[PDB]
Amino acid sequence: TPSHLSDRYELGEILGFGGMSEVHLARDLRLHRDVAVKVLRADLARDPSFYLRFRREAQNAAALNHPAIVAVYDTGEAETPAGPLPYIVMEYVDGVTLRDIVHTEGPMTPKRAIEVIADACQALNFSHQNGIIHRDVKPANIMISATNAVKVMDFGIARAIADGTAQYLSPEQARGDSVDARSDVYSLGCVLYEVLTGEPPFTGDSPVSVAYQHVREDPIPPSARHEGLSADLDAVVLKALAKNPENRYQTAAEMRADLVRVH
Ligand SMILES: O=C1c2c(O)ccc(O)c2C(=O)c2c(NCCNCCO)ccc(NCCNCCO)c21
Repeated sequence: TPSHLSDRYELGEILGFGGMSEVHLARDLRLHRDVAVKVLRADLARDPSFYLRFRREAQNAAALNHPAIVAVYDTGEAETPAGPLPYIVMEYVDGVTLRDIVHTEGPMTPKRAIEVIADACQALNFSHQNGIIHRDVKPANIMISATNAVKVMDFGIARAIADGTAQYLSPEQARGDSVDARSDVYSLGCVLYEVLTGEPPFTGDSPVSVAYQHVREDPIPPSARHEGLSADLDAVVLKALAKNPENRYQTAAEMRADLVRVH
């Protein structure tokens, strides 16, 4: 890919990938600031379905603004020698992902863990509040800023009400049905489990055996996986992870409430 988009954004190294598109650290030359930028593969960008999805991503993202959700500052399409390339300019987050943090620290203190998710809930509730389901909650999509903020990201597959991996899927995603706020709650639960125990709820030889685990197995109570985890907190995690949406928290707000009640 080229080094300068539109004359304005000078792409640097690769921060991560949001499904098949590269996310870059770049510098906005008009505003003297570091910003992160997502660039549709290029091949990808000739397919409508993706062009659309991608345009829609930006608009979905941009159309919500909250300090615990990454901001969008801009989208365009650069006309390069390698053709047209739509992109999205987003608030940069100098930090690490929950993934990374769990992988290097091990689990985090319960105290820490509670607030961190607590925050995630507001973010996600705000999104729901605004008619956006994220559909893709997992450690690799939540960040801790250098200033210790929480930033939820990758509205890559988030759906308005306009109308890969294994272990952070909701059962209804698994069976392949309509998903909603609850599905996000569940995904979030998984993430909570992950952070508290150093371990995800379920693991397998491939996506499919984990998918079944989501649908079939009870989760090991966290306390069992790792001492110094409160009985009160156990039942919290496990509610988010209720197999039936009905038995889950009905919104992020409800979940958060309970979390704040145990911290
Ligand atoms: O920093 C971002 C980032 C950003 O600052 C602004 C917008 C973004 O979309 C990202 C970003 O996506 C990102 C990373 N990608 C996560 C890909 N999702 C996991 C697959 O579903 C993965 C990592 C990542 N930054 C942390 C890099 N530190 C770890 C070693 O470099 C970011």
